[PDB]
Amino acid sequence: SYNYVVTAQKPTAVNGCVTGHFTSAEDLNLLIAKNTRLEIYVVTAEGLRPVKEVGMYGKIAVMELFRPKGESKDLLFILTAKYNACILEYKQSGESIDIITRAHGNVQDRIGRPSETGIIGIIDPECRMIGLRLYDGLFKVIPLDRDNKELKAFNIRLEELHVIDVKFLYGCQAPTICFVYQDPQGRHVKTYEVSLREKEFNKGPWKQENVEAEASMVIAVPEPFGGAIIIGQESITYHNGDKYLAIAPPIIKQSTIVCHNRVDPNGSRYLLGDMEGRLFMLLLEKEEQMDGTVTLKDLRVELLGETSIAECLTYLDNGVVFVGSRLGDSQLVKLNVDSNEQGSYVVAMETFTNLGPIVDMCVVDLGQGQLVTCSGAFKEGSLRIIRNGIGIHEHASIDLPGIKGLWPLRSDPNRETDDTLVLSFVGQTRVLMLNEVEETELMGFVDDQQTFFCGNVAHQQLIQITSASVRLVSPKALVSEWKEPQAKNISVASCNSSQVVVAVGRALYYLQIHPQELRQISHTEMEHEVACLDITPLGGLSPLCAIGLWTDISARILKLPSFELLHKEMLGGEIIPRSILMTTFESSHYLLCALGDGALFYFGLNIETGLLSDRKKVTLGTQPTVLRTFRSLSTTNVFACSDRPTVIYSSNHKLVFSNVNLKEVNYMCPLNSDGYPDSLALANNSTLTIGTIDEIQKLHIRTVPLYESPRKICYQEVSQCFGVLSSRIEVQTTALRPSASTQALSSSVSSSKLFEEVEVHNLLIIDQHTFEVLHAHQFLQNEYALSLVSCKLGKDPNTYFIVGTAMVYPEEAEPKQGRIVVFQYSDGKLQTVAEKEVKGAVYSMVEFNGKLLASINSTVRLYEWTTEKELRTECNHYNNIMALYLKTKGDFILVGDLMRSVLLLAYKPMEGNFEEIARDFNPNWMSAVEILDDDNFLGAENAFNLFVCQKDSAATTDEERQHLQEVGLFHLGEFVNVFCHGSLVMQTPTQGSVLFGTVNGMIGLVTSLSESWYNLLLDMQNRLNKVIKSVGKIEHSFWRSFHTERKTEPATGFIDGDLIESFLDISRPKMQEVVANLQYREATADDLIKVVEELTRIH
Amino acid sequence: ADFLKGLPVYNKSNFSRFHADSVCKASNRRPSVYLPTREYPSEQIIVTEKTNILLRYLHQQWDKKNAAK
Amino acid sequence: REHVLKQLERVKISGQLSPRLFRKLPPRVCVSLKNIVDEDFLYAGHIFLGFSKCGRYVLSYTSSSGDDDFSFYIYHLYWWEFNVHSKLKLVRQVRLFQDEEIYSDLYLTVCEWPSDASKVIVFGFNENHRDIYVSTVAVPPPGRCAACQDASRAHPGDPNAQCLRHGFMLHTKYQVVYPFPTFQPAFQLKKDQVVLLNTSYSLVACAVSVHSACQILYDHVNYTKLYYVLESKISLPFVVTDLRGRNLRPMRQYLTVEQLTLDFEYVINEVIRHDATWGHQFCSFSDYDIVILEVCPETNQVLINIGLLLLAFPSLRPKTYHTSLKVAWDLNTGIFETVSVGDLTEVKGQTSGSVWSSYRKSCVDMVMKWLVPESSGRYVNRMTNEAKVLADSERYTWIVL
Amino acid sequence: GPMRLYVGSLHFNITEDMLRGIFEPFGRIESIQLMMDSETGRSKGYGFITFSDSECAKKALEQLNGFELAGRPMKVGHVT
Ligand SMILES: Cc1ccc(NS(=O)(=O)c2cccc(C#N)c2)c2[nH]cc(C#N)c12
Ligand SMILES: [Zn+2]
Repeated sequence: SYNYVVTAQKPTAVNGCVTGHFTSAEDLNLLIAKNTRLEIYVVTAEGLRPVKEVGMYGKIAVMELFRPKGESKDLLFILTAKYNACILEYKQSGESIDIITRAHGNVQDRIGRPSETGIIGIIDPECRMIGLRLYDGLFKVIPLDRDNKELKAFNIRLEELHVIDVKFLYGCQAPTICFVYQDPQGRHVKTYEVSLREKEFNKGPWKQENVEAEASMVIAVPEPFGGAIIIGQESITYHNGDKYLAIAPPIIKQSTIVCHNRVDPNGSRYLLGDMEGRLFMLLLEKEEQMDGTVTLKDLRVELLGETSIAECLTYLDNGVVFVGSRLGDSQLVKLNVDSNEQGSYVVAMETFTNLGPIVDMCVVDLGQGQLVTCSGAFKEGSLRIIRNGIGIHEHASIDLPGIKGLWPLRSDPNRETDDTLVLSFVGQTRVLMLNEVEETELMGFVDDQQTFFCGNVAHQQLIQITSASVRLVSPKALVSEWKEPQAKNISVASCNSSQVVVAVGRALYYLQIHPQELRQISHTEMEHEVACLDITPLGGLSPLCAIGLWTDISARILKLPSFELLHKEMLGGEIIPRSILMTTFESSHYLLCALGDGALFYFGLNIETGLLSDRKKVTLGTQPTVLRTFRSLSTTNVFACSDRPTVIYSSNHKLVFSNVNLKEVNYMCPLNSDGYPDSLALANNSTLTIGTIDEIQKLHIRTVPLYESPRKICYQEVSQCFGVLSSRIEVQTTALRPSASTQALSSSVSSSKLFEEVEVHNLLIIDQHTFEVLHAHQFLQNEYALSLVSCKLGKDPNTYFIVGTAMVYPEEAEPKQGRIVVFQYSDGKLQTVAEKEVKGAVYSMVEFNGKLLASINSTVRLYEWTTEKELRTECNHYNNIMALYLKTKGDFILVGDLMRSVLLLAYKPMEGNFEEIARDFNPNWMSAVEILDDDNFLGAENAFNLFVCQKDSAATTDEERQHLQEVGLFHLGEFVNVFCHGSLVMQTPTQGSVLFGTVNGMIGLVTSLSESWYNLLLDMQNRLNKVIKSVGKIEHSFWRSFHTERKTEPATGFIDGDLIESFLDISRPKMQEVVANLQYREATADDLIKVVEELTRIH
Repeated sequence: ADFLKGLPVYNKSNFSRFHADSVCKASNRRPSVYLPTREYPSEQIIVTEKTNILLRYLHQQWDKKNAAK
Repeated sequence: REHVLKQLERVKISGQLSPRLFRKLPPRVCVSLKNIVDEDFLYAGHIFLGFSKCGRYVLSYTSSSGDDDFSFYIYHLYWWEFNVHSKLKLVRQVRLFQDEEIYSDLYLTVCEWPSDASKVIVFGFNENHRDIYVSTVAVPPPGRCAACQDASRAHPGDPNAQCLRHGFMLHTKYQVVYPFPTFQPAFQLKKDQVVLLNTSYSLVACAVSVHSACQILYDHVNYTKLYYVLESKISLPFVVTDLRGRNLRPMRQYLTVEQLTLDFEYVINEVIRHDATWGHQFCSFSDYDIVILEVCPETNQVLINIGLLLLAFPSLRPKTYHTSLKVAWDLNTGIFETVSVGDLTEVKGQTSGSVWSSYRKSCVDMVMKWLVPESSGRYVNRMTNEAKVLADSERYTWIVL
Repeated sequence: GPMRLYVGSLHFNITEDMLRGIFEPFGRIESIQLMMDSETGRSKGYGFITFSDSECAKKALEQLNGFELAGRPMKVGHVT
């Protein structure tokens, strides 16, 4: 009735990517469209530098960069699926980033009918206009003109009603479109001139030609070529009027080309991507003329190699191509001049995780719930296991007890990577070198004292601080040595590249590092014994020393070199600070201080003043924490070593904490080796581990590639494994590549006697710990597995995998034969127990009070499981068009129809048959359904909306008792494939928890509220909308309105959790402006903070 | 290889110091999220001609017919 | 070459689900009328018309006589709730064209507006005149109307006692002369809550609307707004009733009946005097045929085409010519603006018949040329059945007659 | 007596109303029947028209037959 929707994982599929100079005129930008998100990157020496991510109030359909005559940098044109048009500008003054809406408006037409091949947005190369293909029979033109307050769009009638693709041509006196269209006669290519003065078309530069029936793409070739390239199924053609050139290369005949991009600015070369993930170069052979000009001599296509299945491609720089994938992981690849041994020219540099499309999923407690998805399609198919926490990819484990410290080291000065690992023990030190394994000795370093710090310093020197002395080492030799006057022991030590501060009891001594010299600068005596030290220079000579003391349990900031106190903080308790550290996170300075009881304090720190502000406290573990900075994927983060190891990092200018999935870590240090780039070295009581850390974030994701399409998943606790339906393409049969189903330990084949490229379906049994394919059962020829359940039935104590199938024939168009199969996974093999024929496709199955509920075509059926191990029909319901989705609670059954909305059934135990309680009388093209509770039913449909249905709790008569009333509506902007009860949190302002999985790989969470909470948060929304500005000037209320072609309606009974959470990220003054007028009475900007913090804990 | 030589270079220094993680991770994936608190007024507004195509057309033709005399 | 199950796999991985992709495939469910109609109505003369756009109702009409009044016709409309295989429940029964003696069997058609499912509209047609009957009937309440409950509470009422919005009708009859104006339902009803009616001498834009504690037509010529309420010379005389048929009570919730008129003779005379290039050789005009070319339902423009027969000097003696005037008509303003004026072509020997047929062909040509397809959202639904299949908005469910 | 006429080669978008429009100015029409495709809902492109008086039907045939409508020449003939 009152629902709350929040993002648990942002969409991961790439819908579009574009390159240009957008931030500055000089820098080179990659812009990526992920549904609602626009990511802005700068190409650098190290690769991609993130600059800005923006969330649009719309699904990005068009994304083009362009530069009008009087412009210093590119402008960005965006069209959303709801026809919000904007022109955007990146602006920067000092450090402040803003995106400016140069122009905006909504381009929707009521009269218009959305086209087959969807929204197409093209810009004239001379920036004279924007052209849109939104609807069959209409071409919308937005004239681009600076000196106007109104960019008035107009429609031009288009006689060609079925347009496949359109581009603007280069090198034309008038703006000229080129397009492919379909009519009874076939496919054709035509041109028109677009005159602004006439608001009309004119005969184009050249005539019409019959083209390939499968012609699907138009490329506008730049000068000096001009003209267009038309990509077909098995043919590529160039046209420029009198010139016509066609090639039919065998290489492209196997698969369809789905995306292209220009490599060379003059259009001599293009990248092409096909459905199988093949990458081609299309070469245009230039011909120089006596006259200054150039004509196309020939066309060649060349197979470069294999990438992910690309939605879009863009060339970046220095042979680097970005592959944006919808169906698989996105990639950076290098094109080389030399092939490799396999004949491949393509080399993968980076992969980006794409969960999409999530086709199915389930929650399992592998008290923290792990989510296992069916992800991807075709060769990109995979399982993904999603957890809260951060994982270590262990590459090495070494039996070494008693480690008391850990330092990384560059032995060679010209090497910019670590080659050495120095280890500490009670009174000893050992040096280790990476090829691989095995130790050594480093000249200048002692081995018979305990190292308290060591590593690289200024002037190409090295340092080692023990309990005895400070050793400066250059050709490696001792070049300076500092000792305390009376040769007393050094007790605490800290060091940067330039400075050393060491403690001798209550004595403090400050040293500087010079060419071959350790220069004592100043000395002081502290009030109490020194507990810990730090001198990290913050944005390489610190004016500050951070110190923790015994006795008073205090943290202090001292000026260097005077040792003047700038700030004292009483931490309190009877436990000494163990570790202290100064750090930058997001150009923001902090002091971190960890107590021996497991508590951590963090302050804001001002470099100039030395002032600590905002004592915040967190609890990490029971054991004392040791803090160490590390670098991971270009960001600086702190590892907190304890019985509960943690990473500290920054999100939106605030400190975040994430659990690392290890038992215990005493000490760690970063290790940037040749063999282990940006690795980590960890030490417990007995082991030295080396490994890579997963992306520093909330979600930790594991990938299990299948190399074929997963379709359904379910868990079988008793077998301790998963059942997964999958299908592979085989060719006329013989497979394309090895995949999960062809590589099982054991395998079986259906022997049922009940009954171009082909699909071959399988049930995979997959180990829950290792994710090894233990067994694969292949179905019958032409049999498609549709549904899967794991369950016990009737009085039978066994647990089965049950599969519903459908027989699919080439010379037939809908299922009329089907089968339900009961398997038992025992002793390593899948046994067929029972088989039940049916007269159609078994779309869906659920276990239902020890019985099997199934949907077959338009029929919902309940089977009992007899003593004789057979399924026997109990009762049927036939009032459906196509029952694709089933959910049950108690005796209640929610029925999702592809075309006929939702229906609520009940099983009557005494009558032994179904009763239709109520149904939703609005047509809705369903994608997924869930039961929120007894009276509340959640549906996701085909227009990217959510809605909630209710039984009428005011129904006086029986006719009224029978309507489900649509009490919640919300435009989500995603396509939901699966709904799931569960939580990624340990586990109140919210009741219930439904996770969902989407085509774009987004994971969301729906939960319920009290009327009270809803009313508060809806008001909040409305206030947040008046304070928060939307890029493109799109209204939030418009975005979230329920939208279909039949009706448009404001969202009700749904709170945008993402909006609500963004209250924590706005400025304090703007925070207070939101809370301007409120009741509890008055404004509690801090109380609203405390409220929202609660809401963020649900995921 | 003929077709792979002379692949465009916009800045030779790009990707020079590119070293990926041992599990194919290199780029930073968490950009700061833009959340405008204040906004610059739009210079121009996009709008559609309310007039029906056929109207516009029939009006035009006649207007350039009486402009003949 | 596509199969239902291949299409569904596509859906899950692409996320593109549209009725127009399965439009390749056969109906999902066919039902036989024999199997979903009750026994009582089985021989009571029902002729089923089609499905509501929302797909929840089939509806039909009956044509019986009775009493001593043979060759004397009564017309009832009925809403049936479709529930796939189960039998059709009767939801509403309503007599059409009240107070009206119909001495001839009508061609009958029911229409739904593009984006308004609250009222439906019915047309009945057919010795050198033609009679046209038009009825606007309320649509049954979707679920449970609070106001309707009040109508069975605050008023004792009974079964079939409903509030105003969910229970009012509006009748009207007019005569029409040669050449018989065309029937253009798609245009006539393209603006919600409005029907444009060609009386031969004028075009009348009528609008009905229900409101609770403004104007659908003339906002900011011949206008005729008045109000009606519940409980017991103008362009187009009418009767406003409830479902039972009691006259509604005028006011001066509630109902709003508006009537904007466009007098053809005025328009013609003024376009000539003002805009026509040949107005100074014009004498008079004999006859005219008005055809709607477009309705722009947001801007409230109505483009019409006026075929004329007239007398003019050639440039000695006068003679009969044919021309077409094109005229826009604001509905908020009430003013019309010339859009185009044609030349005169001598009619010589061609009959009036062939002049009009020929004028209408050119109108059809023009609509067809400039015709842009619409979304399934906004089409005008037109149902008819004289003496095989009744299909849903999407043709995935069929009733086989 | 009355008179049925075949009307064929119609654009698939001509409606029953449009035929009535085009033909009716010639005389009284007893029945108009455009053959529709029971599967698709679109017209088969042909139909029959019945004029109450045959001398009318004859004029309509003369005037309309072999003349373009929607760019498709219309055929009109006598039917037994
Ligand atoms: C000339 C003409 C135009 C339109 C119709 N009928 S309609 O308004 O229902 C219609 C039909 C098809 C497309 C549209 C659209 N946009 C509208 C006509 N009926 C008889 C006619 C004659 N003479 C006539
Ligand atoms: Zn009511």
